[PDB]
Amino acid sequence: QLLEQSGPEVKRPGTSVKMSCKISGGASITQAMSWVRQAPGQGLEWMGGITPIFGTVNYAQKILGRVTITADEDTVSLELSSLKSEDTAVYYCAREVNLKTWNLAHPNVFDVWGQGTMLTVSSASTKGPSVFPLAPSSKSTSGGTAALGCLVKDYFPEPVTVSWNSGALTSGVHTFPAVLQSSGLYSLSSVVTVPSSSLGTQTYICNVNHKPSNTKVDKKVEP
Amino acid sequence: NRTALNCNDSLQTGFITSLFYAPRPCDVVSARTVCGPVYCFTPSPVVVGTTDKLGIPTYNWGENETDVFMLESLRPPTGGWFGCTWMNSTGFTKTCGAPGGSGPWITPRCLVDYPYRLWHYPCTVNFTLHKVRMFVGGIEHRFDAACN
Amino acid sequence: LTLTQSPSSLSASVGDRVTITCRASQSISSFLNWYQQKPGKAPKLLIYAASSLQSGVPPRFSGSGSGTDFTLTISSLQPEDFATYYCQQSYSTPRTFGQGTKLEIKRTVAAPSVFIFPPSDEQLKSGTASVVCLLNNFYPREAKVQWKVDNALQSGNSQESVTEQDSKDSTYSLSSTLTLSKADYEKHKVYACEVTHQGLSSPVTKSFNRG
Ligand SMILES: *[C@@H]1O[C@H](CO)[C@@H](O[C@@H]2O[C@H](CO)[C@@H](O)[C@H](O)[C@H]2NC(C)=O)[C@H](O)[C@H]1NC(C)=O
Ligand SMILES: *[C@@H]1O[C@H](CO)[C@@H](O)[C@H](O)[C@H]1NC(C)=O
Repeated sequence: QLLEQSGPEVKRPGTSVKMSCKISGGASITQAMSWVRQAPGQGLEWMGGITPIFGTVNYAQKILGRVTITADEDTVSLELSSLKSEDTAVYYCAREVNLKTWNLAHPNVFDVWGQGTMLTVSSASTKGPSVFPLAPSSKSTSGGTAALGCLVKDYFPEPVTVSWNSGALTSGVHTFPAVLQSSGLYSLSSVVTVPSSSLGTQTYICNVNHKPSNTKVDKKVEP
Repeated sequence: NRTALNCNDSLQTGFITSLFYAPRPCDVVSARTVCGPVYCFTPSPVVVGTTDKLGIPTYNWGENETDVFMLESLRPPTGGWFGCTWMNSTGFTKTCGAPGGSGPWITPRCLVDYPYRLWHYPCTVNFTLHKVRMFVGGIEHRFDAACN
Repeated sequence: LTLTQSPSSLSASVGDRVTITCRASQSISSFLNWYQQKPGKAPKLLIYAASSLQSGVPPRFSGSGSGTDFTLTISSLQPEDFATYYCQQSYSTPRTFGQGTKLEIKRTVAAPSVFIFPPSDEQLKSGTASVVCLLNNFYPREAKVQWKVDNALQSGNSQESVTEQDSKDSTYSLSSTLTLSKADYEKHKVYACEVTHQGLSSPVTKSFNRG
């Protein structure tokens, strides 16, 4: 039903990476699985697929020399060797199924997708971000609505995920795309509009995650 | 390739994982509605593979519409008790047989043992096996029977 | 086989009927599937077998075609339909996708709400000052944002970022961040953000004084 994928990776050119994908439950791997990669700002591209009953594995012609797809009882993995900058992409696992007959021997549609694992191939140094409050004040409240947020500055590489109140606050949240600063580091803001009358009683915490630097921060934003 | 593998488990029950890891008259059944082995029970258990309408074996894993199981061809020519069992698409155990029980029930208390018995009949794990040797229609049959 | 989608970009209003075509370089029978990808998320299956609607997909989505030419139809566009759409063939041995069709949504003019954020005291201790101006839920995308420091027009020290089109009201939001050193930030008092937009009869200005 649901697919879990391993976290984002930052790798120097020439090394190898192994990305994995789990069923995120008590279930074992039965259906055919495939890996689809998406370069940033680009389209979907099939790389390879594995069929557990046959054990067979297919690959794309462009990467046949340096990609291997393995599976066990509950985990499908994808390994890329001799990594290069063009391998920077998000990598999806997708369960391939036959929705007409549910025959294990002829899968022909990707019905369930993992949320993606982003890979960055770069020689630059990983750097964790600083998190600053964007506090609501008279200058951040117009009429009955108040604005507040978090500034996430100076990190590398992509991506950084931010939630609010551990995911319970989503309505009216804008997590912008990152800008590329002149220093080569990324910078990011995430804001939310809330009622101005509630600033004294409500609690707003942004949860910033940057896994490549093991940065995990919960910052309370107060007026 | 002789085994039908049409297994929809949208209810997430898990009958497919146990395959890889650890009434009605027996006439013709469509492979597209079958998941896993099809065991026909003469006095002993027999495995039936996918064929076309003439009896020629097919190797399409039961995907095509023409793939069927010839259950009547497995009926003993002498006319003894007979039945077949299998699992259908959504993970339910199906049986066929004459008005001995329906599928593998020689006795309302006993059941013919076969490799996928615990897959098709999980409620008979605690049953006791009895080695049985008998002649039915001039043919010796050696098999085990799981009873209460 | 090769899949080519037409068009690559699409613009329509809520309630419009839209179609997207996929053209296969050779016959793929009916092993054509459609996927919807909203920004930052995994693709989502809409149509399998070129014409079968997936369980849980709204009925306004429909597919048709066979052989080499295929079509995805949205009978009545909705704000949530803002996404990129891909066709995928599962006939040959290497699975392939179409280039993808980006679907933008047109709506009425909506003026931005403007908010300004001074730098936090935490950041000022570190030696840098970031002043954030926010434009919230506006349409269309074109918006002019100017920074004024002690009434002097600024240039070369700000970066803009725009959200994707919202899935409920089809609007955009923008952030313009003025980055000054700690020293330069203390040299001035009035920090202003002047916003020009089609929905604003006059340039709205939000400002604060340091302190
Ligand atoms: C697989 O076997 C099950 C066994 O019951 C079938 O489920 C029955 O479907 C009929 C359809 O009219 C219902 O009226 C019954 O109530 C169902 N039985 C149970 C116990 O739920 C199922 O239809 C079979 N699959 C196919 C494709 O025929
Ligand atoms: C299981 O698959 C069959 C054939 O694809 C389909 O008819 C049936 O509706 C599916 N089960 C459910 C609960 O929809």
